[PDB]
Amino acid sequence: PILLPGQTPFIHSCYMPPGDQGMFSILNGWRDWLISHASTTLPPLRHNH
Amino acid sequence: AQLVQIARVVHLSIPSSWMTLNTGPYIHHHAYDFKPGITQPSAKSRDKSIWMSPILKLLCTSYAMTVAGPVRTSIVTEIDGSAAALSGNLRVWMRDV
Amino acid sequence: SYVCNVCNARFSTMSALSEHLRSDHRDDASTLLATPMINNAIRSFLTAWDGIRILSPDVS
Amino acid sequence: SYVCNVCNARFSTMSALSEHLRSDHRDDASTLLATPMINNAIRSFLTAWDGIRILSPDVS
Amino acid sequence: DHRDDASTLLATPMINNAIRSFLTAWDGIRILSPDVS
Amino acid sequence: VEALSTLLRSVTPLVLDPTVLTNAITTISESTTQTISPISEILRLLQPMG
Amino acid sequence: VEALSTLLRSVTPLVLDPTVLTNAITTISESTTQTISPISEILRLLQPMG
Ligand SMILES: [Zn+2]
Ligand SMILES: [Zn+2]
Repeated sequence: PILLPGQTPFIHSCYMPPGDQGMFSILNGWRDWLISHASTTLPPLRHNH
Repeated sequence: AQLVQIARVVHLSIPSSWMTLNTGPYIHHHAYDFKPGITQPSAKSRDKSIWMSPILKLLCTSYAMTVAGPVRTSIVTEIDGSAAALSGNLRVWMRDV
Repeated sequence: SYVCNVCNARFSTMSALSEHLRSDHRDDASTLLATPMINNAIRSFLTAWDGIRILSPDVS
Repeated sequence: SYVCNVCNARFSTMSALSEHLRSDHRDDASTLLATPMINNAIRSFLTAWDGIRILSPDVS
Repeated sequence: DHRDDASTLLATPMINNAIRSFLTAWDGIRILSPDVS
Repeated sequence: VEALSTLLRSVTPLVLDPTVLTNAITTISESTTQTISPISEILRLLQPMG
Repeated sequence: VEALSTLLRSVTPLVLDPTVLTNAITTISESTTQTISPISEILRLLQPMG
């Protein structure tokens, strides 16, 4: 991806692996922003994850 | 068995784009699955490390290769669940398929 | 301003909220005392013996 | 508009935000920010590069 | 707050599998009912 | 007997804390490679029937 | 007391580096199969407010 919401463009290298690995790596970097942002924007879910 | 040989058991493979790079030694002795001074003890793989460590190393190096810029050392810092729980679920899935 | 969802405190920057979420409503430190294979047994034991709970010094 | 999720300042363009991140938060370690860390890694990269030629200079 | 976060396999499957198979194999040896007897 | 038992419980300075026993037991280290762990065993036994 | 303490900290060649202790400690080898690692505990004791 070129730019994710909350990030800065052009931070992902072309050597990013396809498939689940690419997904995991992206989410791993994107983790904290997603968690914090979700808390502000949405009500909490009903039981722990 | 080699790192990739065992890691492929869960379909963790090397991207074709990497085939032109000398990734061997990095995966061997640069992707710390358990650095003593950094990792939380909850993530200690214990005896199953014989087949757990390659998986973690593959995940680590994949994330490191994802970001732009120079290659940096990759370190597992924490598993939300215990490493034992992770290994148990993996064994279940391995048995399922 | 940015807010929590558990204690619902408010923060002036998203970064401050993130670290709070990583520190307050996380797991306790006492969980790290032992292996999960024991901690589950410990939890079962305490739950089993909850009937021995000491009464408050008001009903007595 | 865009917000610097650390100092909570607002910016009209991603360019202005990026310049602010590179300039202001040059040494911060907040996980919400990536680019300062990479730039820091690059600085380490250069220092290693010095270690190379310092014991292997170039002759005419 | 928690519902099932403590749930895993909680015993060695190899032992249980060996035990379970053994009991099933020798299940035919079991006793007769007094009615049948 | 029940009435007297309740009275004794109502007025006494003694307090029972199961945690103290767990803390003492869990201080002991042992290999995780054994098939049988006594610590888990005793904790399972200690529980009250009924 | 605060005044003198700040004055002392202002002018002093002495430098306190917590890393040196952790490095000296963490590098000790140990078996990973034990249920209690003293290294983790002692780290957990002096780590708070580091
Ligand atoms: Zn909160
Ligand atoms: Zn800022």
